[PDB]
Amino acid sequence: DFITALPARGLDHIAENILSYLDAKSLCAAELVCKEWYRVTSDGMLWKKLIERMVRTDSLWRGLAERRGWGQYLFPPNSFYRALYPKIIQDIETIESNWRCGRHSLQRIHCRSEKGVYCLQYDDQKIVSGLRDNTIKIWDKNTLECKRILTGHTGSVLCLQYDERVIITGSSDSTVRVWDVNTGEMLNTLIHHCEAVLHLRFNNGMMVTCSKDRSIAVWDMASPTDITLRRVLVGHRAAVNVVDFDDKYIVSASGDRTIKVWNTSTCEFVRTLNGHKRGIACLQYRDRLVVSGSSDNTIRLWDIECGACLRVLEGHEELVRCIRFDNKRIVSGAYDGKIKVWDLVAALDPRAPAGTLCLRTLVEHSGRVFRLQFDEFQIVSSSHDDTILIWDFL
Amino acid sequence: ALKRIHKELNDLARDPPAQISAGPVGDDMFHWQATIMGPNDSPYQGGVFFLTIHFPTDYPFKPPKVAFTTRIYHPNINSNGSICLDILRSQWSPALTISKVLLSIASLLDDPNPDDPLVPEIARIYKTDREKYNRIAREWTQKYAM
Amino acid sequence: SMLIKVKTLTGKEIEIDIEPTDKVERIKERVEEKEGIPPQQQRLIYSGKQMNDEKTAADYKILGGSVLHLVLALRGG
Amino acid sequence: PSIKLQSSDGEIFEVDVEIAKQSVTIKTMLPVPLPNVNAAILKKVIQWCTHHKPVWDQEFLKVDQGTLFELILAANYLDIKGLLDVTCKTVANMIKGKTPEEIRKTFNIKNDFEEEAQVRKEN
Amino acid sequence: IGLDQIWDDLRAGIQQVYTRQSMAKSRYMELYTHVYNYCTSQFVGLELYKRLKEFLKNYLTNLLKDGEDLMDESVLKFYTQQWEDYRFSSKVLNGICAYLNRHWVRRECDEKGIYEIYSLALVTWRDCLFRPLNKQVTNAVLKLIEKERNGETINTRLISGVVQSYVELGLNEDTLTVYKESFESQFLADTERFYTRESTEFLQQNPVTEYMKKAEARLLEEQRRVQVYLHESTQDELARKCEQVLIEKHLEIFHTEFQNLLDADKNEDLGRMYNLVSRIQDGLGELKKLLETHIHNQGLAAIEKCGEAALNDPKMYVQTVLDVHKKYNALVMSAFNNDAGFVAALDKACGRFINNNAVTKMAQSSSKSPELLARYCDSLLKKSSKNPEEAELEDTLNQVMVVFKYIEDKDVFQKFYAKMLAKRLVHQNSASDDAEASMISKLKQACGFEYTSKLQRMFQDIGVSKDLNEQFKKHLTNSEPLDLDFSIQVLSSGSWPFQQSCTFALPSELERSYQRFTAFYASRHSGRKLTWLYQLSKGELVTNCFKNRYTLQASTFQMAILLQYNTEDAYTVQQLTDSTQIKMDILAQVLQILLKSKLLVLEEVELKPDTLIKLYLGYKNKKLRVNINVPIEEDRKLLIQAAIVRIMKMRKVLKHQQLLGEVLTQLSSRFKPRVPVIKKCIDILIEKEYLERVDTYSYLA
Amino acid sequence: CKKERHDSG
Amino acid sequence: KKRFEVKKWNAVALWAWDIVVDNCAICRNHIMDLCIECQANECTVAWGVCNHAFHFHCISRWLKTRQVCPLDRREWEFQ
Amino acid sequence: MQIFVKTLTGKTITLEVEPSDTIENVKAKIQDKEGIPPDQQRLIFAGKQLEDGRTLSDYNIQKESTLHLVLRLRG
Ligand SMILES: [Zn+2]
Ligand SMILES: [Zn+2]
Ligand SMILES: [Zn+2]
Repeated sequence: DFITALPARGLDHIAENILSYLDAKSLCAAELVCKEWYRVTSDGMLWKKLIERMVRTDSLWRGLAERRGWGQYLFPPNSFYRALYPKIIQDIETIESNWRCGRHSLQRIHCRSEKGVYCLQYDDQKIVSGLRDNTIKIWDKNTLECKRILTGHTGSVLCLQYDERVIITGSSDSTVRVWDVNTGEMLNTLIHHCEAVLHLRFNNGMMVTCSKDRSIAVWDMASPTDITLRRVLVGHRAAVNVVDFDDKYIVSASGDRTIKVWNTSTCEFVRTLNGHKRGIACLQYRDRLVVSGSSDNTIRLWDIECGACLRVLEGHEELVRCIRFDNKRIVSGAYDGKIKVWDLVAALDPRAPAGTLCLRTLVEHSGRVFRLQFDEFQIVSSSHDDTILIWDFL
Repeated sequence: ALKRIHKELNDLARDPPAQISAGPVGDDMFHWQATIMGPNDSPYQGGVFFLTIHFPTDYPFKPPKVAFTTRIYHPNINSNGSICLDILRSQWSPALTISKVLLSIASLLDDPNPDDPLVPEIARIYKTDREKYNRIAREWTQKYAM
Repeated sequence: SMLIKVKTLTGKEIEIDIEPTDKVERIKERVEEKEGIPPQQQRLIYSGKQMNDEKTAADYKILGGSVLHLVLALRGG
Repeated sequence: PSIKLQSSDGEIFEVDVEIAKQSVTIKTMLPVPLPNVNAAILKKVIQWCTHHKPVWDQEFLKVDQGTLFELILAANYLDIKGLLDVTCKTVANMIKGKTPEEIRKTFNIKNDFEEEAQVRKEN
Repeated sequence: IGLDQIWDDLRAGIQQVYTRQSMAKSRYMELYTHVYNYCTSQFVGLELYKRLKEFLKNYLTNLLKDGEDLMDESVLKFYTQQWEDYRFSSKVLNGICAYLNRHWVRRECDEKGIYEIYSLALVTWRDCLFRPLNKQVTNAVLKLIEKERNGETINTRLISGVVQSYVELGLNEDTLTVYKESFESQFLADTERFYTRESTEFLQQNPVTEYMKKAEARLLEEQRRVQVYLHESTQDELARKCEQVLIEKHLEIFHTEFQNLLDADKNEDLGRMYNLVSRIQDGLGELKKLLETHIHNQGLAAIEKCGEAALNDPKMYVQTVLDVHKKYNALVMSAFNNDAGFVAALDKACGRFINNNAVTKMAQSSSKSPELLARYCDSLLKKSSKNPEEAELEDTLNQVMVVFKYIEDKDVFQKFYAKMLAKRLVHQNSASDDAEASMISKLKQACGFEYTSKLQRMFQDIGVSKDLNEQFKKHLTNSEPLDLDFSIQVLSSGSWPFQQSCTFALPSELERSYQRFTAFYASRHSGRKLTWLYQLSKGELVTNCFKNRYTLQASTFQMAILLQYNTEDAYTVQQLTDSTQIKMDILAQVLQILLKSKLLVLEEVELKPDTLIKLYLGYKNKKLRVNINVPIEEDRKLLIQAAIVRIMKMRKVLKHQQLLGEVLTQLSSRFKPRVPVIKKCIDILIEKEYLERVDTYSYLA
Repeated sequence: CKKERHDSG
Repeated sequence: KKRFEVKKWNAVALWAWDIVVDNCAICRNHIMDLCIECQANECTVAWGVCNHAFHFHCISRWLKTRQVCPLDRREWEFQ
Repeated sequence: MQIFVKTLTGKTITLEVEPSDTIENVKAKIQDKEGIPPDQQRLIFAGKQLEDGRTLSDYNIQKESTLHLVLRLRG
């Protein structure tokens, strides 16, 4: 009898270490073994440590702890945790169930209640959106009040991306502007493209931009005011609509019905994914997986290594404008107001049937959803009308 | 039409005007970026307005597209930074060169043409309150040009 | 090695001598040692590009006689 | 270099420095007397340390619970993290996935639990 | 179980370890087993930690009592030895209680009242320093540091020990907090006072030159000391305080001695003065000012020694200016470390000197300096009797480039150099085309290509002229004979600075010559307009009227008169004018230049408009081919406005007079402004809403 | 001078 | 006897055009110089009532686009 | 005094005028010296239009200065 001999000789920490390697069910089973085992689990805050470990290794649990509020007590009679764990599991189950059932709140925007957002990005504090009136609006994530307005772009602000220090936007006036996310003073202006900039991405000090001029430009960002063009990628015969990248490859989707994969190392043409009947409007590349939404009303999933069409998704009655995905689902938005939520785990499996992939079709609005970003708890979208829609699932 | 453009650049690099400066962006000799310094004794005092010039294939016989890059307050310039010089739309002449078009725009910066304007919401205030306009344009200049 | 001219708004052509591999910061400083404007209220413009305080004077393709324009930025911090 | 470890009984063992320094206790100590670790467990830990200078660890631990417990004590007294971590993970594996009664039958534990009903209703 | 026996045994073992006894390791392992079993019964083992702390406290109290109230010198060695032994004992003790240590540190959830074993020993020792020996040891080490006044050889280790102790004794929380404050403050104040006294005394019976060396040596010594036995953190602070208090108070004396040092050629002293003032922050102002003023004075004085024969000799002028600049440049480069600020002072000095030279006053025009420079460059490039070497020519050309870089009105120099180059090319006086090309390229790389544009055009044009002359001479093989050797340098009227001011008569012979040239020229250009220039044409003549067949090189004028004498030589000035059509202001000069020899005489001389000029036969010259061809109101306001806004944004709160004084001190270095100008500028800035009038001028956002 | 799907991207 | 004859004579002369450079307002080149589109390989000069002249290949294209003088808005006609 | 004016043909010329002549006279001189009617003329100096009904002194134009000649424009 280890659990009883170990603490008998003063090795309580060893016994607790032994019990810490158990899961939820095994832990309750051990708690129901004997009085001494129960005393060890109680005295050692075994349940609390279990919840802490879960929060440390799972995003869903983390998000729930920060949104629901019970995370405040993490990192207290030791009974609150043992009784809280079942409630947390219950909440997670309710979350996934309503995700597959279609429940929401649809919190509207609280400002003058007046439109035309082309790109949107949010966090837990603000919502940055690139309007069509040549301005950038920053809203509050909690009160939804229009916090600030950044002006200075000559044309319409098409795309944008920000981090904890700057806000890089690409407008229709063929210019890229670097703003200060804290204060809002225009820190830099890049004049290198001959036509409207359609998309841009940046991370780890490097950036990539694609404009209607059928060209791609990579930039080395040494500071918000020190950006230098490194190379000019050519090869596309049409307007490059979307461009994404990582440390391995850079994917470019243009209106020429093809996908191009170049090597980030020295901009080397690696592969070319073909199969789309029309131009590609949106795409996301991550974890060596590419998901593209084109004009053929279908969503194509591919493996960056082989470039094989793992699966084509049908059902969209219009052009798939934007699409996003995570480790669990794939949320897509086409012209007709129809937010289609698909399962990713079931899609990556070649044995699943096509009919069992489309989870739900949320239809509450009708305008062309231009942008939509989601996480494990909500979906923020923007279309022609209906300035901003928040799809909360809790 | 590359020889003419090269000669124009040579002239700009030899006899530069008072408040005009235009140079190529990168390797594309057909895409230049110019600058216009706000003329003195005007609401645009001490301001630098960036432009963007794009030369067509038959530039010597076709006006080049010129567009403002920094927002401004003027009855002949909308928010999109589009300019309405009749010498740029139909009355273009092969004699006019970049150093001339930029100077013409600079002159237009001071003397606006309220008659047949591009932004009525501004031309109205100009023809009615020539005082408030002097303050609004100044504020915008301090917000973008400066 | 070469000689440039920093034309101000009035017209006074401040002749300055620089090195083909100098830094715009040095060019901005030489002006005060000849005109009096600190390097915090200077915006050197050449060929339509606001000269950056880091790129070397060669990155702008500057040669002798190249006239730079100087516009004072009263605020300038 | 070789360090001389004198077990509790009196047996001596020669172990290389590169491996003997793995245990912080011996490292801080520098024959080396181990009044709480005998030659048997000493030979076992020496073999484990040399092999660790898993499947092998499982076979090395495919021993009764008595020797396992003694190994636990020796690892603690010698303060050898690696050995302690692997042995603890093994006991954990030996606990998980069974009903309470099955647990008692696994470690030959007698249920000492109203009390049983109280803990059953509360869990 | 029982603890009394095992605990007392462990205590006895520990007591034996505190003293370097070096007992059998078996006892060490036994003690480890004792502490291991003791932490077996958060409450387990607390008694052990408490006993350890109590024993440590008792031992330290006894030790301090043994070594309490000792002399200010033995206390140092005492504390050093005790600290060393205590550190060793605590280290081994931590190694013994390692088990208990690890347990506690990983159980109590740090963030109760326990820290660690080694840390506990240190914190406990921080009760034998604070109250019992904090002052004593510090004052002792300070007394030794000061004892270094005579260079005595201290232990050099008795101090390092105390320093390492103070450092390790740092806040044992979760670090030089307790060390820096105490040791630093004391050391800093003491060394500061010591240096003040030493400097004040040394300056009473010694010169500044020697004090500079003593100061430098002191700085190096203090920098090395704090780097050997003191901590490395106090290296920056101490050095700053020392260099500040040792130079600040004597900065004025440094200023005063700088002038006298500049007078003589004392480079070493200048270099050391710079190294010492450069170490301080913003102290080079007056130094740069003095250097500039002295260079200017030296320049003017050096040029005064040659102003009597300077306006007539360029060589000496350029050489003098070159020598002054070369010497000061070498000085600023070697002694002043080629500082980026001093070179500017030398620049302003050389500029003002070359533009306000005393020689300029003798000409009443500030354009005499570029003129002399051009004349010198021409003399260097001219084809003299001898030809200088290549390397020497290139070097002198570079020097000329330097003096040129310092000119103010480069346009006047361009015009002068252009005229000289033209006169050289036409008269075929160029020394070597390579030299001219190198000079042109140098001017190009110096002041761009626009300046050199005209010069290069002139060069290419002379070449084209030579080619055209060859073509015309080649077409002459046909039926078109010429009774004279003809040639011509057709230049392009677009670059040459030549103009037409003659309107000659074109004699009968030159009539046929010119007609034939035009006839041939009607084959390359249509809008051709040969604006003939006769005040440049050369001329060679032969005469048989004299005793021999003399030869004489002349111009078109002399040739005109000589050929006009082919009839009745009893001709007057009016008769000659009847066929020459030359302006008075130039005709009179022509007749004079002609008679400025024995070829044409009268029947200091005073020519008359009616005097006759008959043929002169009694002309007996001792030579042949005798050459008779004898030749900011707005800038002020702008700077004021910029300075005003700068000061305003700097303080944000001031008054009118205060603002005036501030702008006056920030602008004085440039020039002297006026108060009404400052007031008007303030109003101007008010028009742009840059500042306001508080309901007194305050900064505006 | 006088005058002379909204998805630009 | 009276032999006053010149043997060698060297003079200088500045050549110029008829009135002005008449710089072609199209290619900024010289009228006598070869046309610009003519250089990258018959290029005569054409005039207007305004006394304005350009190359034939230049004014021809400008006319093809608009029958108006480039230096002034009046009509165009040759000589 | 004298002023400098740059014509549309790239070439540069100078005019001998005093600070008393009117702008209309200046344009007339530019026309006779170049050959462009005044209706299609626009004088710019320091980035400012030169009104016809005025005189050089009204704009503070010193000697040796430069004037740019451009075509006519409107809204
Ligand atoms: Zn032409
Ligand atoms: Zn041609
Ligand atoms: Zn015409």
